[PDB]
Amino acid sequence: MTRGRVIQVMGPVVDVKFENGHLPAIYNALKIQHKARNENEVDIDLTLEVALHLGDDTVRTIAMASTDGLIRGMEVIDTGAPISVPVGEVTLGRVFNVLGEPIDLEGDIPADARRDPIHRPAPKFEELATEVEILETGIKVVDLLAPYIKGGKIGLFGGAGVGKTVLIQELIHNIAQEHGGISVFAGVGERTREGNDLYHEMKDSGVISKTAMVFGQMNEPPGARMRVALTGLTMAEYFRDEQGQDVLLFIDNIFRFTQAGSEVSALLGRMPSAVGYQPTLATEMGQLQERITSTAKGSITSIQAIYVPADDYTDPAPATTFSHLDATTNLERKLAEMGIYPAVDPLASTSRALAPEIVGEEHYQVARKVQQTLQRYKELQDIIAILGMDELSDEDKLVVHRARRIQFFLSQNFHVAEQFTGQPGSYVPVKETVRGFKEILEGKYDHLPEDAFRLVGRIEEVVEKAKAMG
Amino acid sequence: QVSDVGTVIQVGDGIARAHGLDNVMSGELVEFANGVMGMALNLEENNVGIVILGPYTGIKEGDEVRRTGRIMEVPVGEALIGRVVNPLGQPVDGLGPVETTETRPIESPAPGVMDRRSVHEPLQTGIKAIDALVPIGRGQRELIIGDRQTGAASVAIDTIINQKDQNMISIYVAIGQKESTVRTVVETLRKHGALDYTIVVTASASQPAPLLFLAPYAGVAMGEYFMYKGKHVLVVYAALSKQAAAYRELSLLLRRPPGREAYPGDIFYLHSRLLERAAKLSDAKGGGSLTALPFVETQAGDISAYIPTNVISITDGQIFLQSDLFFSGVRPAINAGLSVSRVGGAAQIKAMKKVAGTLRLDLAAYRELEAFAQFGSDLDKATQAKLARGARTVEVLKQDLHQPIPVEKQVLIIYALTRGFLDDIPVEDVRRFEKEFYLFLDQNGQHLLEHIRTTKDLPNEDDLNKAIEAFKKTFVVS
Amino acid sequence: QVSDVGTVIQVGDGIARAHGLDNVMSGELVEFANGVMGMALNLEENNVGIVILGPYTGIKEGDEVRRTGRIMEVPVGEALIGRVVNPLGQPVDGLGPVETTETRPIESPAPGVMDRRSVHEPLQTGIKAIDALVPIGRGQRELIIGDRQTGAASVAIDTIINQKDQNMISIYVAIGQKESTVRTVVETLRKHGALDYTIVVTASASQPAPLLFLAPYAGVAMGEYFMYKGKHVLVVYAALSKQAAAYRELSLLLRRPPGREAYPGDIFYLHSRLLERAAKLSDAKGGGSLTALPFVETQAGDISAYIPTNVISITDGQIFLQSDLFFSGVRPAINAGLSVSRVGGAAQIKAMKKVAGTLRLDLAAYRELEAFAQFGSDLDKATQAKLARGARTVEVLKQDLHQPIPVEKQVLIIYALTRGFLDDIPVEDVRRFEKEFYLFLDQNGQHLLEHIRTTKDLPNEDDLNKAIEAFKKTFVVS
Repeated sequence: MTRGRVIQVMGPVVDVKFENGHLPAIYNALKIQHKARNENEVDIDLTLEVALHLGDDTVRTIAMASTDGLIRGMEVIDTGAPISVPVGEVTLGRVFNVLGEPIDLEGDIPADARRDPIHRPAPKFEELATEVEILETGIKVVDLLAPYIKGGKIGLFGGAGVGKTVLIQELIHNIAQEHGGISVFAGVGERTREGNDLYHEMKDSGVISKTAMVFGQMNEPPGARMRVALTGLTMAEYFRDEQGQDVLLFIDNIFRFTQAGSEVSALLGRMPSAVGYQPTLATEMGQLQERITSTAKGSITSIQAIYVPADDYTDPAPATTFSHLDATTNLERKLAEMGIYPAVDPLASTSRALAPEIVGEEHYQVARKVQQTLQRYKELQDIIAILGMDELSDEDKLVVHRARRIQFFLSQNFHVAEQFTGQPGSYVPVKETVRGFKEILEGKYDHLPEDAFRLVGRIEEVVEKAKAMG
Repeated sequence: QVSDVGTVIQVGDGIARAHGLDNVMSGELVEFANGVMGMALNLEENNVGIVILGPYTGIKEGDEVRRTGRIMEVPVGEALIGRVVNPLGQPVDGLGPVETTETRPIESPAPGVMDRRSVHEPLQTGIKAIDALVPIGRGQRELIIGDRQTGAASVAIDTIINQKDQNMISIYVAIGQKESTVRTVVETLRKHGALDYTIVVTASASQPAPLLFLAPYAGVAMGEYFMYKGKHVLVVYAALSKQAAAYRELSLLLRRPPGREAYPGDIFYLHSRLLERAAKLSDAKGGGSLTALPFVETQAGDISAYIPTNVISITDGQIFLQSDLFFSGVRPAINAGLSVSRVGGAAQIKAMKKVAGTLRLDLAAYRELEAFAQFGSDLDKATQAKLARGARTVEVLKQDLHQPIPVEKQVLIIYALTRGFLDDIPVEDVRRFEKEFYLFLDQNGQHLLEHIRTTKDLPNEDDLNKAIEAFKKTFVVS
Repeated sequence: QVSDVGTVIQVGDGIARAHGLDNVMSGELVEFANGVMGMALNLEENNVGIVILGPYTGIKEGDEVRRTGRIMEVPVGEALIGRVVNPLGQPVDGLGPVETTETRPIESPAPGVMDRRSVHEPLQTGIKAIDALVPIGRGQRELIIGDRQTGAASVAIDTIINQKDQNMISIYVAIGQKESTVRTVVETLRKHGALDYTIVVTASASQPAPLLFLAPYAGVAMGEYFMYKGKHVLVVYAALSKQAAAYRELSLLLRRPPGREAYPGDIFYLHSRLLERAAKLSDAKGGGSLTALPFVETQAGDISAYIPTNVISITDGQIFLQSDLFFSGVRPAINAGLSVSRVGGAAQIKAMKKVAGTLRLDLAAYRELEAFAQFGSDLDKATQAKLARGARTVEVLKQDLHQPIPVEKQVLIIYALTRGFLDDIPVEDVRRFEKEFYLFLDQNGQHLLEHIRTTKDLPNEDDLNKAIEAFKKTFVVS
């Protein structure tokens, strides 16, 4: 029967015993609710997930919270299914922990709401899309140099104080406005105060009206710090399937997900792999990433922040992550200091979509020309800073002029920054931005001052602003 | 209580442990109540160590395990061509079931020392750089090693496409690749029309480590059927690195002691047992063949790593791809410094052999003239001519995506490059020159193309020269 | 049925295994037969792994073990101020017992993400370098990492003393320090008169491992009381590395499976659970705050070790101390090149914010050109100006021990240095210049000091320039 009792407690790992022939299947969830029968006890409410069968009708589980106060002999209730999380429009604008219980003070979800299992087989071979598509985000730099693929994974590098949150907000807002697609944020292993500040920022900017957030704090046990990513993904899958609309999924940190996996595996007791990581690192990463695909009637595109340990690009976790990535954008302090936003690197960033078979020969040629011009400008800057522009020939002076114009034109205004500037922002289509960049390359607008290329977006706004100062 | 049918005890991380099954043999196939197949590895005194080939979520302690009476088998047949199957041989593309009648054991002895024979026939890979510097025979086991995002998969698809008319079956085995990537690959193969003579075996990342580990053996077992019947086969493993990772995970789960870089000591045997089945049989055995082109993924271009060393020891030769030249959009560098085909050379036809030597010398010279020699204009001896000719060679060595060049046009363009006919046209027009050159040969060079196709030897040098000169006259410089 | 009693089975190295105690809870408090306290860690099917909290030489196998029913708890209250207490809550300095009337569990949930508010108030340490470059705001957990003999305890003591006037209550937690050093620290604190608002928690190196493991938790639990009463608390740990060592030893003794560097699997969980209880509560909770300044020691500046890496990832920023600079003589030898504080910017008053940036850029520019100083061939107008400015700024940034500087005088001297007014004073007299300037400001700058104190804003620039000009005129060059 469903009733089972505890026999062993070792830190976060707990063991249960059931009547023979009624053992729960793997990955199920066990609920423990107890009332203090006397003063030598403490009320406990804990949820465990089943991991291993040790035989003898015993089960080895791991905990999702503190295990203090546990007594050998408490009743254990089996739910019969993996962790269930509410899905639907009710999730939007709320903050959940790993178990689907709201963290904010808006109230509890009604019990009748539809819920879905966390663990789920990946979509079959048949349902996948047969061709590649380009996600038009409306941010000039990314849709020019490093395009995003519908259903692909995108890596995002950069430290603190660089505008990463601003870029996230702008991406969410643009995607919502121009595609009717919701977005989901999953803070795997975040700092609590940073998460709180991000929540406040999003609420003030008003983006939060079309998003759902899941937070796993760094003070949580490894079980929760592993399952938060999966619960976010299963939140997004409902919108992909039932609604049939393109969705955005963010992951605050995936290296911490791998680290939590390693810690839980060490607790379970398996021998460590190469650098102490769990042996099952590759398959765990696969079972996570393989559900972020693009099917015949929807798509999920993922923006994942990566922190490299000890700055080693050959470490097993960065290697395993990079085995899946489709594109990379890099955020740079120097571009931050200059009055340029979103301060994304135009050279370090790269993509797989940058091919004539996908974006088109014209787009590819314009992008390559911009790349080489910027590289040449970077080469000349070092000598020019000591020698002055005098030694520069006429052709190199023209190159420097065009490179400065291009580099300044790469910046853009944001709907987010309205609260601090008043500029209504812009959403620049791919065709318009590539045409404008080609025309600027042709030298048609070389007579304008460089500052006319600052924070406009579309090419028409450039001439309008230039006329504005006259 | 009859003990010819087992009973589960422990389940965890894809490894069960059944109790009973007295008449089971090591390596037999066992099927659970759910319908999931299983391997039997260890036959201990009481229990039996079972490895699960599939989803182990649904199998619970106390379930019943049945015997099948067959060792590890895979369905093989002519009906399998054009399909996409998992390593167990079950279709995954829909399109109905598969009608197969014969099977072959996964583990089979490789051909003996007397059975093999020296390889002497070419394998037209449709890539000019490969067919010029690193030729591949029809019995070789050539490694293709490089970093990620270096067009290695692209090379695989071109190699498979180019066999449209050489009456050769082919098999593409993908290990640990993304399902979306596999779907796009299947789609482009169907678009170019190669699905009439190919078979794809897939094992994505979500699939369990046992399947990842078993896929290549299934692929080569499928190949061996045609190989022994007497045809010619080409097999392209995708990521032996990921297969090794899966085997390492399986070993560490089975509580075996690791070695260097946590790899168990059995990894070399695991790779050798797989690769050693690729050999060219004698005429007495049937005249078959089986060539393999496994890939390996490196980090930061480091050959010193354990798996690269093992595979380079097993293989006949390696083809290195350089990451830095991939940025310039070129087909990634076929680095002639480290590339070598020890078995090859005897496979090349004499027509292309007559020129491969001067291409190798020219490329060596141009690559040896580094940026220090490129600097300044003090290099006024024959070094300027060497640099110009080397630039011509480098420009002509590039290729487009999914554009196989037949060997006849390959040798024609390469001869025209060597004999000075390209020393005048600026390096920016060489590609259009090549294109119009192919068009000119298509419209007029039927005699030359037929002679090359029939005799595998160069035509009259004078006739070839005069045709090239006529094309030069009819050409227009931009 | 033995329910609240049990018998010992094994003893040794502070680890005891008892039989019985079936109704014990994990993490409970257990009293032995002779009065030694103990906490139960592991609950197995037949034995209860107990950890001994004192001199364990007096326990023989067969001893009676009793139950208390109380989860681990520490005394807390206002009576603890000005006492030296071991983690268990007992005084080690004589002077009678304590009068704590309320206790709380050492393990409590951290404040939720909906009860926290962005940090917006300064924490005045009184050290010019850190206060100008890497500011600390109340509610921030900032890590001070440095090698041995680099004045870490010096900085800790200055920032503890400097809180004399403000409303802060400071708690100093000593882990693994020598009892002699602890005694001297207590004496210097008493001499400076800080003992009227501070509590010292000590766990010497001679104490058993569990006390070292428990000290930080006892400190944090003591602080949380004044948290939730509505005050502001500052807490300092010296050796998170030594606490990790003690926990590793305990886990290894209790036969728990090891991980990296033989550390147990949950060391990161331990550190995060300890540190995440430091936050700035929202106004609904009363407005309390608790800032933590853990210390980590690296051998030869190896920040690549497991514990330093984990603490760096957990905390909000690093303050680097340089052994070479400390040996050269620079006090406190802050490596401003690598130190970072993500909270900074909003943690400084406006008066200091208006001046910090220029000095920061000046230091950044000078730091990269330190090799130019060997030769006078330097371009004088830019490079030599940068060298002179950098030398002057460094000489200003030097400081002595146990003399905190008020923020008004700090910003005064920083403004004077930034505005170029010190380019004339010889670099070997700047310290005397600074002391005399402080004396002169105390003489007649009281109006500017009061304005800065009451508005957090810069005074009138004209009057400030007039005053500094007057002092410059009245100064004598040596």
